[PDB]
Amino acid sequence: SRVGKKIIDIPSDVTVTFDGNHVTVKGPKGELSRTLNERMTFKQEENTIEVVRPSDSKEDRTNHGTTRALLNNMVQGVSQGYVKVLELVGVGYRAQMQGKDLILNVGYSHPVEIKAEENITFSVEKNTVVKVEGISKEQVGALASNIRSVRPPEPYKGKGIRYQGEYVRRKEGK
Amino acid sequence: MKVRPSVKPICEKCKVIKRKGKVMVICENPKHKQRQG
Amino acid sequence: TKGILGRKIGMTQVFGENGELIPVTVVEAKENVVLQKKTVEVDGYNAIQVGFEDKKAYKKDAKSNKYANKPAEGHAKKADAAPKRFIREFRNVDVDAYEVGQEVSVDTFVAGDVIDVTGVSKGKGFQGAIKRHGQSRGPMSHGSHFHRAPGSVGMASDASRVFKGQKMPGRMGGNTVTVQNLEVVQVDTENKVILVKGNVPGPKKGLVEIRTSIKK
Amino acid sequence: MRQTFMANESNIERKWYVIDAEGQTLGRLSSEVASILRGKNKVTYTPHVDTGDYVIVINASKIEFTGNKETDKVYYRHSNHPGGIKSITAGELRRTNPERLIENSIKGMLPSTRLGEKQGKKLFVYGGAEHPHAAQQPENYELR
RNA sequence: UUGGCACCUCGAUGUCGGCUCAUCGCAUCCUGGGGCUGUAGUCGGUCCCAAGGGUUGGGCUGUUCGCCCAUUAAAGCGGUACGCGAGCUGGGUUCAGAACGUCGUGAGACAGUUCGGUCCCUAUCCGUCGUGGGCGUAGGAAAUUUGAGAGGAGCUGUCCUU
RNA sequence: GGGAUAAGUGCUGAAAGCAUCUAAGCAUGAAGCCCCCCUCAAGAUGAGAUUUCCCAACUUCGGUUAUAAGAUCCCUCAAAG
Ligand SMILES: [Mg+2]
Ligand SMILES: [Mg+2]
Ligand SMILES: [Mg+2]
Ligand SMILES: [Mg+2]
Ligand SMILES: [Mg+2]
Ligand SMILES: [Mg+2]
Ligand SMILES: [Mg+2]
Ligand SMILES: [Mg+2]
Ligand SMILES: [Mg+2]
Ligand SMILES: [Mg+2]
Ligand SMILES: [Zn+2]
Repeated sequence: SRVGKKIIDIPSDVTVTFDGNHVTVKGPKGELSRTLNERMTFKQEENTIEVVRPSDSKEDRTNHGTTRALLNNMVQGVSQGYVKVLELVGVGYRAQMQGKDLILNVGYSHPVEIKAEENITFSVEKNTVVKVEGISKEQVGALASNIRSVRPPEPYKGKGIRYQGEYVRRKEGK
Repeated sequence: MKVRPSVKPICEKCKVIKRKGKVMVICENPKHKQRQG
Repeated sequence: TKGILGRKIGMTQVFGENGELIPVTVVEAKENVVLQKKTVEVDGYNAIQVGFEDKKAYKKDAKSNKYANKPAEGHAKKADAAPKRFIREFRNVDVDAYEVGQEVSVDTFVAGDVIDVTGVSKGKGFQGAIKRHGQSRGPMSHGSHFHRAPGSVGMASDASRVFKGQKMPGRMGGNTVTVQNLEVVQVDTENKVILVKGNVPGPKKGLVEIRTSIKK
Repeated sequence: MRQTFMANESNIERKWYVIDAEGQTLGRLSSEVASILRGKNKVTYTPHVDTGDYVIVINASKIEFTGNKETDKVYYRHSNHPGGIKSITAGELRRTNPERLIENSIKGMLPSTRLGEKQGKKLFVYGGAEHPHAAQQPENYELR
């Protein structure tokens, strides 16, 4: 696992604490705690961390790559955070913020409201762009997916909620 | 989705994968999406 | 959530605000008292036990259910109440809202309350499959020797038996029935009468249990 | 000459044992308990009498399965009514009624006889670590 | 399904269709959830999941079918002795009468037709539906109950608004 | 309405520096499943719970006894049959 072999460089500000299998990572933006694979062994240096796999068995190899990535994501997340941007397309499609919660109008009789989650921030620009910001890459990804799911992009005109950098296949209706 | 005993790449982009013990083909082209069954 | 015990008196009609004819059932729910409060601690569940309709006190050589037996008299006395003909538990109500020996009034319910009425349906005795299970008759003419019979009760060698739940002649009625989403048209405090819109199960003089509707 | 000893109620002594189900495979625990209940571990074992000992199983909720049994092992029961087949998974049974899971497992390893039913009644199973049979003064038993 | 075979039944395992009562499978007719589309929308096509419930009345014919009229969300396909005659019918078929065509010298004959033509049984056991008595449930009782289980229910249209 | 799911749809994610819904992990998802609703139900021989009622003399000291609370016979009946 080349991914597993690659060391994670701890930012000077960020501090990583390992308790048994569980690891708690503290950074300026937030603190993230997760449980890594038991078999994997972690070597910690002041400026870097190395994950070590006990055996070359597939199971150990698979977990090694995953474990490294999970730890890397936590460290990066606390340091810089992760943000996903979604852009509404089509006339009359607008996004607005009701306190923490986000309100979406997407060609439905009912307005759609997405509640904010802990360690997540919802921000809207121009009422056509929504950005989800959080320490956890997964949490940002999940909420972005939920927002995108409210109205997925249509093929013919591209109308819908889409990721900013997403590509949509286009078809000619008539 | 195409459900068939013979699941194979239709184009160069098609990728054979296994999900939940099932041979499947994933592709940018939706038509080439396949699941063995 | 509220509950009361009453006797069905009969049916009548009331004219609504817009002059619509409202079929109603008159229930008399006098003499309701909370005999006991069941708790999770002692009983494993919370309920109020309500005794309805006073019965005569214990006598030495009582030959009928009109006079309270010594066990019954004691149970009622613990609530400081007269012995009761009918006793039922209400699990729907909040136990805290009630105290033992408290009278439960008809005024607990108010007009427009949606209620479920529970009672034992009228007995019909031994009844055939047509009336009991609403089956079709056989032909009355054209050579038919099949009129009110139940029909085939099975198949052949595969199953060589009748399945459980085959519909056959038997005793019909006298079953507990709950009619849901009925409405309290009116409450008469003076006569201790609750007017329930529509009809409820059982003969006149039958026991009815009125509860706040489970579905809301 | 006929000299074989025969155990009878007068000479039979039944003991009480506690077995912890925590970290034990269901079947392997089950097979061992079945032998204890049937008196197979006694030198005075006699077929037509119950020479077995009472068994208390604790922490039934913590019994373990191998492979995908939790979802793929299904218990089927019929009500004797047409189409009356009802199924719950072993995993769900463990969550909801762990005592039944253990009890049915052991009873299925006991003979379907009047004696076998009696021997199954000597089994007491509890999902938690606490049992109410302290008066019986049960002895801890370690599975071989 | 049409057959092949001739293994249980010839000291009898009643046979078509309908009626009554169903019950099960899912290769799903409708309704629910999806993928792909040569999917603009409205509609469709095709495939996957799904058996919870639902799945109409007539004309003709003994009919099963099938065609037709009018509907319906839909008018599903199969198994259960082509389910069910000690539950019903008895129109067809499969006795004795008679006739036509036809064949036969004839007596007669015909998966050709035509008309007429006896459907028995007081339920012992299991099974099923109801309804009591005994004993048990470590004293004898009266009331009120928990719910391990088990059964039931489970369908859809149209219109208005957006 | 709730919980868990199907076909699906994903998020994060390596084996496999990419990619990938899956392997670890995390979501979402049917008239279906388990409930929610209705009815029966402790012969549930695993026979459960609560409240109340009854509680003495004899005796060979083994136990018996009619009586208690209670319930029936019999009788007048119906909302029951
Ligand atoms: Mg091909
Ligand atoms: Mg009819
Ligand atoms: Mg007649
Ligand atoms: Mg031969
Ligand atoms: Mg014979
Ligand atoms: Mg299928
Ligand atoms: Mg037949
Ligand atoms: Mg027959
Ligand atoms: Mg005939
Ligand atoms: Mg012939
Ligand atoms: Zn392709």
